[PDB]
Amino acid sequence: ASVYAWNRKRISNCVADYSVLYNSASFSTFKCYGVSPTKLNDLCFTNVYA
Amino acid sequence: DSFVIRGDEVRQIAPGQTGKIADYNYKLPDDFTGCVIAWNSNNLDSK
Repeated sequence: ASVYAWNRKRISNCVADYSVLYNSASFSTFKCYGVSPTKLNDLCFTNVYA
Repeated sequence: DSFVIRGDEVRQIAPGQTGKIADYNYKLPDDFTGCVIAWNSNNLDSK
C-alpha cells in the first residue's frame, strides 16, 4: 500500500520463527523496541499485527 | 585481528552484536576494550 493507506495483517492462532527474518540478507533495517530480535523465539503474544 | 567480510556485515563486528559472522566465526567480548577499524577493499579483494 501507499504510506497514507497502509494495510494491517492480523496474525493469530499460529507458530512462527523470527530468526528466519533476522538472519536474512533481504533487510535494510530490523530495529526492535521493547523486545530483542534474538529473544522472540523464546517468547509469545496474544495478537501480532503487520 | 585481521580479516575480510562483505560490507553489510561490518555492523556485526562489535561487542554485544549478533548475526552469522558475530556468532559462528568472530565474536567480540561483551565488555570489549579497543577499536574496530574497516575500509572497503573492492580495488584489491574483488576480481
